[PDB]
Amino acid sequence: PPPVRDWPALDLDGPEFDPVLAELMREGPLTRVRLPHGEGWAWLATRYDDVKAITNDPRFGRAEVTQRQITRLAPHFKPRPGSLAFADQPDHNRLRRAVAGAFTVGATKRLRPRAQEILDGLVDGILAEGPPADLVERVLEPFPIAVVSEVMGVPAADRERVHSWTRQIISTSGGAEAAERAKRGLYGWITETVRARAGSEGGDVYSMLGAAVGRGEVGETEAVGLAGPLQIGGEAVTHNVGQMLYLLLTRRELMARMRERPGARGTALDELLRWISHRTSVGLARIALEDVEVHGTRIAAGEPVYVSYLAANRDPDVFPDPDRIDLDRDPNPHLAYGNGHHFCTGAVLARMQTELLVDTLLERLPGLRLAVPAEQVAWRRKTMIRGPRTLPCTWHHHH
Amino acid sequence: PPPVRDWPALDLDGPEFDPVLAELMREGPLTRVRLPHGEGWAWLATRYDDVKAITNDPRFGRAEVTQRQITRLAPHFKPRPGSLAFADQPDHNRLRRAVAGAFTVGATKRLRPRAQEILDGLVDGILAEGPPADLVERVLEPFPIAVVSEVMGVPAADRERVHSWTRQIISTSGGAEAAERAKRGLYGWITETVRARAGSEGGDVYSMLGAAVGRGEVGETEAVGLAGPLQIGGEAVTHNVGQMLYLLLTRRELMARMRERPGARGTALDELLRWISHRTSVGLARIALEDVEVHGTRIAAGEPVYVSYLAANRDPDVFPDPDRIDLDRDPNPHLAYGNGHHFCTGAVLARMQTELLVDTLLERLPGLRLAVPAEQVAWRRKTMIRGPRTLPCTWHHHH
Ligand code: HEM
Ligand code: HEM
Ligand SMILES: Oc1cc(O)c2c(O)cc(O)c(O)c2c1
Ligand SMILES: Oc1cc(O)c2c(O)cc(O)c(O)c2c1
Ligand SMILES: Oc1cc(O)c2c(O)cc(O)c(O)c2c1
Ligand SMILES: Oc1cc(O)c2c(O)cc(O)c(O)c2c1
Repeated sequence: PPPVRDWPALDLDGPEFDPVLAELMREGPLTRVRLPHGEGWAWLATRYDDVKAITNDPRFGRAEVTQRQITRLAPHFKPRPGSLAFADQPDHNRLRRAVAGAFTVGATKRLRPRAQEILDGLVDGILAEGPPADLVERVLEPFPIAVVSEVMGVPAADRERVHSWTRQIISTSGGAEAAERAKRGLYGWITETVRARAGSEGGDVYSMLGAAVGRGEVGETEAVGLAGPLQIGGEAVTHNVGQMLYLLLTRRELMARMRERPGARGTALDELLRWISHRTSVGLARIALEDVEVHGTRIAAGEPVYVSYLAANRDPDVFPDPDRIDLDRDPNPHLAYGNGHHFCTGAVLARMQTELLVDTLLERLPGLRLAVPAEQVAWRRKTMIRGPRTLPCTWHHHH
Repeated sequence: PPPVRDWPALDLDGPEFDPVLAELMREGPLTRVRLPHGEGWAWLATRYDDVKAITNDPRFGRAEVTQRQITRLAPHFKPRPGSLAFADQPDHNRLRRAVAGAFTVGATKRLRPRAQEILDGLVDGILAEGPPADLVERVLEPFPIAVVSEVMGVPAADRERVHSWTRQIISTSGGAEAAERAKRGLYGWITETVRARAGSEGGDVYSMLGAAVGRGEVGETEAVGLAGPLQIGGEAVTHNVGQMLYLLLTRRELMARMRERPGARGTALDELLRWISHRTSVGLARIALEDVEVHGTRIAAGEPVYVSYLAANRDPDVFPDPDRIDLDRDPNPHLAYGNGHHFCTGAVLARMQTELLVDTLLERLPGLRLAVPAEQVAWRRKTMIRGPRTLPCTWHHHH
C-alpha cells in the first residue's frame, strides 16, 4: 500500500496542469491521497482505462459517500436529497426522467436560435459601449445564466431575480453567507415554483419537475436537490469557455487556427476540452461496495476511490504527446464530461453554448485580444472549478 | 434691476431647505442669479403666483434654451432631439401623445397590482435575511426601476441589462466616462428596440413609440430624447421617498402620525412632497419670447428665467407657517410636480409608487427604525436630485 499523499489546493494564475497531480500520475496507476478536508485518505485512479472502468462499474456506489466523511476538497459536505450526483439506480434513473427531456440534442437544437439572440444582445451591448470590456462579466457569466433560465423554465416576472440570485457565482469568494443568502432565496423560490405547476404539461424543467412531484414521481424533498445544480450549472460553461478564450488570447497560434476554420471548429473545441483542467483537484468519490482489485491494486470494500478525468485526458497511451495542444487531433475520446450514467446532464447544452460563444465572439469582435498583459488576469482560488476571474479585452473600433 | 447673486451648488447632509434660496426669497419676488456653470446670470421667480403664471404663459419658451448657454447647475448641457422638457407646442404636444398613455391614472391603476408583487418580493428578501438592511439599496433603488421598465415595456431577459445600465444614477457618480458608457449601451438598446416594434399595437412606451416612429409621427432621432428621461425617471422616486422615510425615521411625531392613519395617508404624503427639497438649485429655465413684466419687474425678451417650485411651495401667502411639516393640510396646492404642459409626465406613476412603499414598508417591517445614528446617513453631493445615499434600518425580528 503506497504512502498517503498530501494534495494541497492550487495557487497558479493560469491554465497550467496541476504539478502535484502530474506527480501521482507518475507514481503509479493507483495512489492514496489526503485532500484539504474531511477525514482519512482515499484511492485515486489516474489511468484512462482504470478511470473509464471504475466510473462505469456497478460495484462502486455514490450513494454511500453521502453517509460518510471521505477526504475531500471542500470544507463542507452537505448532500441534498434528489441530487443526480449521489443517486444510484434505479433512483439515478428515476430522478433523471423528470428533467432530461429539456437537455436533449433535439431540445438543444430547438433552443439554439433563442440562445443566439441573447448572446447577440450582450454583444450589441459591448459593441455600442466601445473596446475596453471584461468578457467574463459581460458575456461569459450572463449568457449561460440566461440560456439556462430558458431551459429551466424561469417565468418572466422572475428573470431578474433568478439571474441575480444565480449570479452568486461569486467573484471568487465575495461572501460566505453572501452566497448562502442567494442560495437561500433561489432555493425557496425553486421549492415554491415546483409546488406550483403541480400537474402542468410543460416541456421546461420547472414544469416537468412540478408535474412529477405532484404525481409522486419525485415528491418534494428532491426538488432543490434535483434542480439546484441544473439551475446553477451555467457557471461551468462560463469558466471552461473562459479558459478557452484565455488560451486563444495568450497563444496567438491557436487563435489563428480557430479563425481560419469557421464551420470546422469541432475538433479544435474538443481538443480544448481535453487539455484544459476544468476542476482544481478531484471530487465526487465512489465507494467500493464489494472488495475489488484495480489494475493490480487491492481496494477493500468500503474504501473511497477518486478518479481524475483531467489526468485520464492526458493518458500517454491514449493521447500521444498528451501535453501538446493539437486542435486537429483525430478521434479525441476525452472524458471532460465524465463517463457513465453520471455523465453530464448538460454536456450537449454546454457544447452548443460554447459553439455560439466562440463563433459569435470571433465573428463580432475583430482584432480581439487582451486589453492588459496575461499576468494581470487573476484566476479563481479556493474553488472547485478553475477559470480566469476577468478577461479584459479590446478590439477594433473607429479611426 | 437687482444685483446678480451667486447661487453655488451646496453640500447639505440632511433634508434642510437651501439657505441661499431662503435669502433670495426674502430679497424680493424677482431676483437674478449666477449658477455654477454656463454664461451670465438668470432671472428667478420665487412667489407661488409668479411661478405658476410664468410656467403657464406662452410668452416663455423652452426650445430657445437649447440654442443658448444660460447659466446652469449642470457642468455640461447637451439637449437631445425629442425631449419633452425642451419642446414647445406643437412639438411638445406631438411628442407627449406618443408615450403619455402609459402614464395615465387608468394605466397606473392597472399597473398597481403588479407593482405591489414586485415590492413584496423585494421586501420578502430583506425579511428573510434579517433586520440589518440598507433600505435605499435593497428597496428604493430597485423598486422604481423595475416598475418603470414594466411601464416602458422592456422584454424580461433584457430587464437585468436595462437596470444594470440605468444604474448610471449610481451613488453621487461612480465615474463620468463610465456614465457616458452605460447610456451608450442603454441608448443604443432603446434605438434598436424602437426600430423593432415599427408595427406594434402594444400599450408599452417602447411599442407605442415604435408605432409612432414607423408612422412618422415622431420618427427616429427623437426616440432617445423622448424615452431616455422616462426609462431613467424612476430615480426621482428613489430619492424623494428616501427623504420621506428619512424624515419618518428621524422625527417620531411624523412616524406616529403616519402609522396611526392607514388608508388615510393622502394629505400626509402631499405635505411631504411640499416640504421636501427634491432637487438642488433650479433646473429648466425658459426664455422670455416677447418682453414681459412680472410682479413689477420687467424682463427683457431673450433673457432667461428660472422658477423655483421648492420656494413656491414655501410661500407664506399660500402655505401659512410654511416651514412646519403639518400634514392634515387643507387643499395644499403644492407644485412639486411643476405645472402647465411640462407638468411631470410621471406624476401619477411616482405617486402610486410612493403610496405602495410607505404602506408596504410600514406594514411589513414592524418597528422600522434607523440601525445607525442619523448623522451616519450620508447624502448625495454634486447631484441634481437630493436624497440620502443609504438608509440602514432595523425592525422587529426575534426572541
Ligand atoms: C462545458 C462545461 C461543463 C463541463 C466540463 C462539465 C463536466 C461535468 C463532469 C465531468 C461531470 C461528472 C462528474 C462526476 O460524476 O465525477 C458533470 C456532471 C454534471 N453536470 Fe456538468 N459540465 C459542464 C456543464 C454543465 C451545465 C451547463 C450543467 C447544467 C445545465 C451541468 C450539469 C451537470 C449535472 C446535473 C451533473 C451531475 C450528473 C449526474 O451525476 O447524474 N453541467 N459535469
Ligand atoms: C416623486 C418623484 C418625482 C418628482 C418630485 C418629479 C418632479 C418633476 C418636476 C418638478 C418636473 C418639471 C420640471 C420643470 O419643468 O421645471 C418634472 C418633469 C418631468 N418628470 Fe418628473 N418627478 C418625479 C418622478 C418622475 C418619474 C418617475 C418620471 C418617469 C416615469 C418622471 C418624468 C418626468 C418627465 C418626462 C418630465 C418632463 C415633462 C415635460 O416637460 O413634458 N418624473 N418632474
Ligand atoms: O445547493 C448547494 C450547493 C452546493 O455546492 C453546496 C456545497 O457545496 C456545500 C454545502 O454545504 C451545501 O449545502 C451546498 C448546497
Ligand atoms: O453538480 C455538479 C456538476 C458538475 O459539472 C460537477 C463537476 O463537473 C465535477 C464535480 O466534482 C462535481 O461534483 C460536479 C457537480
Ligand atoms: O440623462 C441625460 C442623458 C444625456 O445623454 C444627456 C446629455 O447628453 C446632455 C445633457 O445636458 C444631459 O443633461 C443629459 C442627461
Ligand atoms: O426632466 C426632468 C425630470 C424630473 O423628474 C425632474 C425632477 O424631478 C425635478 C426637477 O427639478 C427637474 O427639473 C426634473 C426634470
